[PDB]
Amino acid sequence: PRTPVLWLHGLECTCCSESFIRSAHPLAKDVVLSMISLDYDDTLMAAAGHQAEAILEEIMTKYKGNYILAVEGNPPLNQDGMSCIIGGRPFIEQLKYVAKDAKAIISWGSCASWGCVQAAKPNPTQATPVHKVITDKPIIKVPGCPPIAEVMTGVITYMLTFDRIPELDRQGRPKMFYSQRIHDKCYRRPHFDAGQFVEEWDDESARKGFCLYKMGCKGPTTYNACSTTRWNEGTSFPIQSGHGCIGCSEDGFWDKGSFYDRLTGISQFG
Amino acid sequence: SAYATQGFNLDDRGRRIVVDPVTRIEGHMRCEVNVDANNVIRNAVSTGTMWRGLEVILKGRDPRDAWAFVERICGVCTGCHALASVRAVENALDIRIPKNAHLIREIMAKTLQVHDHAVHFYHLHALDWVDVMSALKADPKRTSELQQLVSPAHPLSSAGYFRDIQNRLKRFVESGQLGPFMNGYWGSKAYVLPPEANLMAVTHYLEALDLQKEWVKIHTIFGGKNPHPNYLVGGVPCAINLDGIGAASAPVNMERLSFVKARIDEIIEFNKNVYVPDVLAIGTLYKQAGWLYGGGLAATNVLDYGEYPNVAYNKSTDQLPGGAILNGNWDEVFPVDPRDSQQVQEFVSHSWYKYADESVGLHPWDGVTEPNYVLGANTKGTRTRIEQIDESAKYSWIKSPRWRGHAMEVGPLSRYILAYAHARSGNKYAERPKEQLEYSAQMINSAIPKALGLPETQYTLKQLLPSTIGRTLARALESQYCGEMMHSDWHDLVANIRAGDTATANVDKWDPATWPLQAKGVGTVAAPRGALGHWIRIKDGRIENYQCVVPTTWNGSPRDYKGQIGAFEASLMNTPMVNPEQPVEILRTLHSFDPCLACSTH
Ligand code: NFU
Ligand code: SF4
Ligand code: F3S
Ligand SMILES: [Mg+2]
Repeated sequence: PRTPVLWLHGLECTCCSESFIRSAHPLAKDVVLSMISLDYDDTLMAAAGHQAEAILEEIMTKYKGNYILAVEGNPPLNQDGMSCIIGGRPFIEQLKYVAKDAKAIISWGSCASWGCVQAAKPNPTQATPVHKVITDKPIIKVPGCPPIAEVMTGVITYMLTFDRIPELDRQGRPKMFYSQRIHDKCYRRPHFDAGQFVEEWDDESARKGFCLYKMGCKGPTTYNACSTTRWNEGTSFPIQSGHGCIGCSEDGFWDKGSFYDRLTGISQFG
Repeated sequence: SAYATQGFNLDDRGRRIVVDPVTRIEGHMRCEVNVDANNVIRNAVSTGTMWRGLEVILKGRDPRDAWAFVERICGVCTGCHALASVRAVENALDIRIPKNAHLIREIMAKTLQVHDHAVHFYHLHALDWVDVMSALKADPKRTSELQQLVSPAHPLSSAGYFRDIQNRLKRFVESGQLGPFMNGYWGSKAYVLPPEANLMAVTHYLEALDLQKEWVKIHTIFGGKNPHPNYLVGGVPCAINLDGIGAASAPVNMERLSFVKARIDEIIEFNKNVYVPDVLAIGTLYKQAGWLYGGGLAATNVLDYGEYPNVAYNKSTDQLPGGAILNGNWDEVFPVDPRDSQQVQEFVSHSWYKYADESVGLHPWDGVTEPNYVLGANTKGTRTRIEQIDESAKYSWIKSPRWRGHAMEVGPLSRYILAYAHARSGNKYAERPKEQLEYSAQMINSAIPKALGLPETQYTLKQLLPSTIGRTLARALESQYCGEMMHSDWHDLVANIRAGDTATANVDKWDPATWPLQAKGVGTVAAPRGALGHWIRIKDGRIENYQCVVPTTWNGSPRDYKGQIGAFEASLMNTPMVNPEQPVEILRTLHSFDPCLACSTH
């Protein structure tokens, strides 16, 4: 009996669903066919409208306290909640309903974890992270915009294997993926340590792969697996391809000034 | 209430049907229709059911940062907004990017096209044409034989292979946990494929799911990650170094470029051997069943900005040449100018926003985004529990874009109709799309029917293209064309680098101290779903206004001040439903637009 997953979508750009299906180990195909039962998911599901809604009740009844609720995106509180409408009602109402009988809740990505782009100032919809509306259920934050594919499927794999949520840090993120800052293991670190920096795009330093700190890299304050696990089966990550980390796994990263403004007090990151 | 517009006779006196949520799209949509005594759709209402307010959030921020914000408009068409943004800012600040940056952006754009199109067809659209339960009844041997007729060059064709796939599907279904297939409309008479065709398609569904993750590694190389690769105002961040000292030292070296070429070659094989043949075969069989519905506005009014100039910054050389066609006159393509205040305008008469004067449409440089969620007095239900939306008032988070007041369809089909019209007018740059269309017509009319022992037909492109089948075909053809194009782009990039031009960024105007104190710019992109534009105003180094008009904004638009309907609503009109309580035909046609609702509303 494969564990049912009800995958809800709030205000979102769907980057988290898209990342999920990039997973190479394990393949998304194998997750859906062999590991979970993906019973409700707007992106992929055959049923629509009334037939789709009916699935929620059926699973919540048969598998009470034994399904995982995955949330992509987040609920808005402004516009009476109707800046995200599902089945003619506010998304927040669907979220609260399905959450109540979940065994565990996964907050996919920075949207569900922190608010992400729609929650950036002045947050016209009052988009709100899941843990600020659902306060009485086991939640795990898997932040990033989106998270790395293998991090997403890694979390699912752990939860299925062990029937437990993995060890979390104080911010509710899995330590197995979010214990390191990008800057800890970044391959450009030897340049940082030697004060070798890119100062303008495509300068000689950039062509030599010098550190991107002075171009605004937020690696030194950002927890994620990008510098080691890397992206799309270990092909690259933002810094390897020449752009500074913009801090996309961290709470409120859209409102920490320009992405191209360097962190102050460089000495504190040495 | 009933009225006529654009040759459609709207009537809301029939039975009301609601589809909410519409699934297998990106984002959130509600669709309502009315059907007559014979189950024919006589009214259709498109409601975008989400809004985030990116245009509001951008105000006051640094134009150099904008691309990263607007990229998060959509993770499916990931990067298309970033491209529009950097183009808009570069337009405003008079920045010319280096050739390598142009080519790398083009390669990234065309990679997105292929990934988006192929994933759409198989993983979002196919279940509207393909009955998975029927696939379980197929004979593996006859499936193998069908595969060899549909695509002789595809190597995965053995009876044993299809048998193995079928067996896993059966175990899956027999487990009692049907997952994404739960509560499906399987068995409906709306499904016309033979079992063998269904098994072939489901097989390719699984193949595509495994393969799509490889294609995007092109994004990862140039842009660090996918979804949401990085861009840069003034060029690209992926600096180039081929010397020995550039051995994994620089973002881009020859090894990285070789890797990219290998991915491109695989894409070209998939499009040619799997995607295009599948769509031709499925199209042919639904054509034979007489399902040529869903033309909507495609039969009259189509628009695209034009894209992919073989010579940078020279629009006459667009390889997907754009413009506007009206009234189904393919003999006259009007030029489209995104700078012209009288051309692209957005109304909000029936949208949840407010203007100073809502009797007029605003050009995006003068655009305004102020939310106004309010329901008409004839709504059934309440503000937070809608039973039946009131389309006489404001009924969507999507604005209503029009061109010189006309409602237009946008997307691959529009681009292919435009390319065909250009080609006939003597435009050589459109030769390849024309060739694709003529090839496809012959396959659908004659070649595939003969192969399958079916009657030959004699539909012209004029008759065949404006349809849900045509819309689906055009998307596949565009994927193929894009793969072919970026193959050439790769060669041009490598040639330029080896000639000694390694520049990837123009930083002359990177610092805001160099900017004009006021500026306006526009960037346009041929996004996977159609015509995308970003319009920016800059003042004292900050964003004064930022307005997006996005392909699904056009297609999914609600009615305008004149009461004209948009592409979604037009496409559903005049379509019979087998069972009003199963939205199979509604989904099939809506999905043929590849609706991106997060895009549409931003
Ligand atoms: N509509 C839309 Fe997107 Ni998610 C844009 N621009 C694209 O193809
Ligand atoms: S500042 Fe950024 S590029 Fe430099 S070593 Fe740290 S993480 Fe790497
Ligand atoms: S931008 Fe995000 S993808 Fe990793 S390198 Fe920084 S946390
Ligand atoms: Mg807009």
